[PDB]
Amino acid sequence: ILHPIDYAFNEYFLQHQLVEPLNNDIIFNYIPERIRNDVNYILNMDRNLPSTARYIRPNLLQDRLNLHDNFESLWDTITTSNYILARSVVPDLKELVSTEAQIQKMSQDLQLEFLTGINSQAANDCFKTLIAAMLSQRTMSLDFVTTNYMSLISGMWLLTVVPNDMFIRESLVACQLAIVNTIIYVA
Amino acid sequence: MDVLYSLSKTLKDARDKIVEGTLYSNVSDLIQQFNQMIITMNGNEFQTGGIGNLPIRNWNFNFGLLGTTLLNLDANYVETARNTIDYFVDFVDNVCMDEMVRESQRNGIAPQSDSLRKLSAIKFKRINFDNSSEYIENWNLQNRRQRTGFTFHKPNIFPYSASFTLNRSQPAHDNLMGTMWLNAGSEIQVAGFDYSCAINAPANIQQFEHIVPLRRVLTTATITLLPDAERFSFPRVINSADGATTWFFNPVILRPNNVEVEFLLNGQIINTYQARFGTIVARNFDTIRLSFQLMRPPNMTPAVAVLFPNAQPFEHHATVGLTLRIESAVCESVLADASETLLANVTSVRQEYAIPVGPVFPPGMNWTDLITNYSPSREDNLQRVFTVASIRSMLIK
Amino acid sequence: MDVLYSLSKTLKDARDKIVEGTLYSNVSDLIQQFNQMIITMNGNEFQTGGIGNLPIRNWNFNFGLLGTTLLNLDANYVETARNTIDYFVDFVDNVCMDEMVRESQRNGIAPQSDSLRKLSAIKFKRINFDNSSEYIENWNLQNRRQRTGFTFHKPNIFPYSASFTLNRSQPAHDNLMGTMWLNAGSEIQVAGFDYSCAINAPANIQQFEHIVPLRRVLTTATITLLPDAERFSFPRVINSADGATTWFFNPVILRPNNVEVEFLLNGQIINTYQARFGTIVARNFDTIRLSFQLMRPPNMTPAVAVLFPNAQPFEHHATVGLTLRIESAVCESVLADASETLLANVTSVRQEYAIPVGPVFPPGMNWTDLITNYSPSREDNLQRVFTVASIRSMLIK
Amino acid sequence: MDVLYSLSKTLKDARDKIVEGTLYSNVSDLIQQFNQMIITMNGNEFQTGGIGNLPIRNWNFNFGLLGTTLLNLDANYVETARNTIDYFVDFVDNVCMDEMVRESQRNGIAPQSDSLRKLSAIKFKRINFDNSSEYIENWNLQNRRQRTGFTFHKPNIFPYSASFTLNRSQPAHDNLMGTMWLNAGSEIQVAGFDYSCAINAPANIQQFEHIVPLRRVLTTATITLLPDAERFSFPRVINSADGATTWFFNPVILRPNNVEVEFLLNGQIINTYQARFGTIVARNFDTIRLSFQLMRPPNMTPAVAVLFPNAQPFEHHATVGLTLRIESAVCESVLADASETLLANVTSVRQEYAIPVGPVFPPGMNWTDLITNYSPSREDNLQRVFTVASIRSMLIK
Amino acid sequence: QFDFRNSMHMLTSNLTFTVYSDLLAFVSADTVEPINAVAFDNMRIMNEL
Amino acid sequence: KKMKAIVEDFLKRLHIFDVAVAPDDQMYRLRDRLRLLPVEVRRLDIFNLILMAMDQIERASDKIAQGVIIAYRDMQLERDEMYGYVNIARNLDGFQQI
Ligand SMILES: [Zn+2]
Repeated sequence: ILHPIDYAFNEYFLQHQLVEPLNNDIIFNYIPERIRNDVNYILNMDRNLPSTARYIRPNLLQDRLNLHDNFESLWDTITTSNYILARSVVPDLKELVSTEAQIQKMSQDLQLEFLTGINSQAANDCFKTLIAAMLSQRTMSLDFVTTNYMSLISGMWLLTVVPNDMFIRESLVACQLAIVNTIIYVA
Repeated sequence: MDVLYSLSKTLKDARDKIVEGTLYSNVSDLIQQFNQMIITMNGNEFQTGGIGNLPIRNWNFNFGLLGTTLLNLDANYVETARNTIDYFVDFVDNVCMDEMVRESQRNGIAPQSDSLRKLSAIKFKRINFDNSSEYIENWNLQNRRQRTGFTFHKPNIFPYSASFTLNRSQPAHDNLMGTMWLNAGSEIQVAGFDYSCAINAPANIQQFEHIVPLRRVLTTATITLLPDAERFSFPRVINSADGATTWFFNPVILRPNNVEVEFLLNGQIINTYQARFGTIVARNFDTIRLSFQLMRPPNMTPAVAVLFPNAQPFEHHATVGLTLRIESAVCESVLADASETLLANVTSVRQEYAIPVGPVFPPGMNWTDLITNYSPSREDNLQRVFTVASIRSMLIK
Repeated sequence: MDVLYSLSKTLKDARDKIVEGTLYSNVSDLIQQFNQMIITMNGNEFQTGGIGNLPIRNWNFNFGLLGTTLLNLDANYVETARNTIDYFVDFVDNVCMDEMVRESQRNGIAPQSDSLRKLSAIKFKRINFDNSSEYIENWNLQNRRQRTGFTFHKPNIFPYSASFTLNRSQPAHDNLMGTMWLNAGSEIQVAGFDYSCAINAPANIQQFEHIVPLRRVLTTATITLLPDAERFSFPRVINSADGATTWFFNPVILRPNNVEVEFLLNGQIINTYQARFGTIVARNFDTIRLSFQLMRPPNMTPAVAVLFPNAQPFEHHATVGLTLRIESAVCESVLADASETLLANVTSVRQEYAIPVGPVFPPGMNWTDLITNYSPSREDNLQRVFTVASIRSMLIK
Repeated sequence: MDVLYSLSKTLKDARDKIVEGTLYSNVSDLIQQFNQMIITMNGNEFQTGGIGNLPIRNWNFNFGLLGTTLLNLDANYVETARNTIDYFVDFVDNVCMDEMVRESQRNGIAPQSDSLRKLSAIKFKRINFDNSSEYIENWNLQNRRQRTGFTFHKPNIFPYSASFTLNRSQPAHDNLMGTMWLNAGSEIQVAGFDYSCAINAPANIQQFEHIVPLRRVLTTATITLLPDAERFSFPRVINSADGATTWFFNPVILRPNNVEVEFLLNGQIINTYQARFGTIVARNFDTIRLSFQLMRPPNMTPAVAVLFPNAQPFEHHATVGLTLRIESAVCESVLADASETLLANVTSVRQEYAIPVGPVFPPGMNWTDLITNYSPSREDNLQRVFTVASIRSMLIK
Repeated sequence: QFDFRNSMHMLTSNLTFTVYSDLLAFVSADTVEPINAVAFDNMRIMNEL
Repeated sequence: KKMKAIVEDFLKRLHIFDVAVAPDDQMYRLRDRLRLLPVEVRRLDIFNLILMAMDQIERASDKIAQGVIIAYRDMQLERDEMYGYVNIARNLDGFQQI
């Protein structure tokens, strides 16, 4: 027994519920496709879903405000947050080369009549920074000392493997100019 | 008029779309429009009829809105909607008939019935919805003062005329030269005849002209021009110009020579076709001028030569004709064509309810008289009644 | 039938409105309708054909839904939609052909194909959508026992009939009085002839009448009436009433006199026009009575007086004719007209698949016989097949 | 083409639906489409014209999006929308004219104007709305190479040709026998005549045949077949075959005997009708073969025996005939017809702006020549220009 | 005014169901031994061992 | 009604933004872009319910009236079930409205 208006509200609620049937097929499709096809991960549906199982599917419509167009501050914050999350989820490297042995060989080869900042902490930090910056599309600037031609040698590989649009243009041109004018044109 | 069209359009859409089992997402917007119409019409009182035999009717609106919370409509919803739809359709029907049956010599384009005058008010402007039919969109364009156009298939642009003109004549009608014509609906049949077959004419060629002016300019017209007037190719006994006596016409058909068809606008040749039959296009014209010659055959086999002697006794009369049919056209003003039923609807309503003859239209909505004397007031009233007829036909069948 | 129409309408909307690049707000509701159609049809098996040479085809429905998370739909969306649209269009095609190639003496309105019988189930009712077409509108109306109306451009209402009546005759067939007529489609063409030119008739006037009864009541019809019958104005050699001999008809045309064209409804005169030609309106009628007179010309020039002697030999035979064309009309029942192609589609399907002649329709869908004997069962079956043919044409050419 | 059609459709909906007082829910989707169009078209520059007398025009787009924050539209909203709509409508008009007045020998289906080529880019695909119209639907189907179909009322498929063939003849033209036909638009009138009236023919029967091959395949065509050729049943003086003299034709009409109408595809009889007149159906054909006979009446009254002697002085010449009208048909290719106005629109634009004769279409868009030599390139260009003309007609009337 | 006939309705729903949220607790995922983990080209990611 | 409050609540509930710092032009751009998006179907349907029934809810209210006609003339009190005699006007017909 309801007023017509109350009945309208309740009827709308009853007729437009957000719950939908859930099955192993829906769960499997919810798993990202690339992960499903990757042979490194074995996925099994070891659970039985009764017929009376429901779920509310997320609303994953792509952004309607286009915060990447003319929202510099908001986009900077968004990219920073995604970068933090990606850093959290990137794995940690294991059994790196012995830092002391590598430092000793580098010092012997370079014969510095440079080796500062080389260690496992820095290696892991760089791994995470690269992967997370690529995931979040955070622009990453390059910090280096032009006198450290070893750092420039490493930056050669950096630029080879990391797309050039991931670096702020000034930093990219600085690194490339240092490389050319201290190694390549000189050689 | 826009409000009336919106009412009829809403009711037609409700009839078409509110059906059992249909998703409410299919008719959400329609039901919003229907509720808006009900809200706007509630609490208002209307009167229709009172002219001729059309009964005086009173309309009151105290309806309840329609539900908006089902996922799929059910039978209950359809019946609840239909009960209101019937009353609204009846109201629209009677308002349309009341508007059709009326006319005004001054400001014929404005509403004439009191119901439509009331709907002209600002309070009812909330009922507008859509204006997508040909006649309503032309109405709106005309009010906005832009170019309008109605596309007609076989437009009745020629007032019915059937007559002849004799350039050479005698009391005995034994030796005649002239033309005969029928201009009817969307066709012109003209036939120039000479009894002597141009025996004594200069260069044995007789020239014939026929000018048909139109009451309105036709644009982008497709026309069929054919070289024979089949209506004037058999023996006939016609009555003299003054009706005193009767004369005989025993035609023998020759090919029309030097056929020229000119379509003129403001007295200047816009299109011109020479010795070309079949489908032609007249882009913009208000007069059709047809010129054609009877040329005596320079060479005749004996059977042909025996027909045309050089003395008075003439038993066969050389005739050359043209037939011109306007298949399609576009006109700024409303007309009657072979495809639409608006003239039929208006005339049928007036005849059914025995409307006394008014100060504008001819008796019985005689299209021949109307298009003969197509005046500004007549055009305005005719467009108004045709628009109302289209609005009514959206609902009544 | 409504479910079949809705399947076709949603498929047409999908094939028109699902085009790459279009905003999703333009197809939100359409995609809701399409997904509901897919969900309802899924898990169903239909069988079509098996009559005549129509192939026996099986239809299993298992399709995924269309996506909803997209702003502007792209090539992937269009491809995935069109793959399903093709199958659904083919299924609708075959269902419609199966329906068209069948007839039933009893319950000709009820679905005949087992596929349409299945679709009549209440489970499929959720796909109803909007019944906006003229034929589906009339289908619903006649289901509810409401007024139906079909607008026709020159409807095919007169069964073909080319004949002549001889009110006066003898074996020599040299002194004949009577009428000739051709009724066909939308044109009546009648011509009363008298070989004696009413020399010995009271007041020198011969009366001719022509009654054409329609099988259905036409409403709001525009009619073009002309005062000559060009078909019976040239010399003829006609075989006698019993085929024993042949008689010669050498006409000379006079204007019809005291023309009266009256349109009657159940014997009552609804409309009447006296000596008026051009465009006229018949508001509601089912019989046409054309009365005219051959009046011997009171005054004649010698070239005419020669034609009509007092004695027997009548070389020239006086003839007065009328031509009547129903340009446009409205009918409660279904008919064949010039513009529409429903009769053509039904006949084409039946001929293509060599459907044996059933009990209801005449062989080869002969329209002359179908309209000469337009029984209620024939009307029911014809309306069903025409409605399904329009549904089919909504998707297929 | 699809994008241009979408622009025209969006503007037509804007003019129809954006009216004062209308509920915003009646327009919301259209407003989203309109703002999408404004966003896409902003910042682009277009140039139209420069061919013939068509003025050069430059178009720049910088418009603000229409609001979306009202319940009912007021005067402000309509006024703001109207200026944008007017500019866009003028732009669409000029683009359509510029595309219509152009043609190409190679790739005639491809866009020819700079504006339409620009619109064919990928940045403009965001405006597609809905391709509901028949011509755009067939355009998309032909691009996908699915089966297209255009429905025509009285299609213009027979190039105008009036001619005659003489199987028997002599210099004096006293004892001719043969056929005499007019093919024009949608009508074929063929008369077979014999001056001797089959006095010496085998079995007193003279056979007549007439073959009309169509340029394109017609489908599901409704035909009207009648047993006389009214056009060829009155006395005529006709130029001889080589034009060096004239002969006399004085017909007397008999019923055609053993009439057989065949509608043939690829030389195979698809439809055959024997001695059946009135409405008939041809489901699929590309040639029409009319066969008939003049049978000397076995029994004659004196008035006929006099007409038909044994010797050479034949004064009356026996004639049989047939008339065949294509009331409505379907064709995969585009054609001119009575009802539509696309050919008239194209020809009108070309004549108005004095477009020079190009390498594809005949001068003045002469339909007779075009259909006579309807090459694949002409079909492509004609479909392109007709589709553009339809797009234009959606806005211009 | 209160009208019983116009106020009495019949509300229909489901008898019972369970609504889940994680949607991936039903997926049991293991990883191949890291040494022999292949890249997109089906060769070991680190093949210098 | 300041849509800046709505935009601030939006950014706050996004949970990654320090709303106090967002520049002003970007806040107004965000408002402008939000004003252009179509409403979600469930929320819009609920709003339609409320907008169609709000007139009736307000009329049903007991602590407020819809207006007062003055009319400066002797008008007979109407007789109603809810109360013997009242100055109930059921419509403002025939009076200029302010
Ligand atoms: Zn026609």
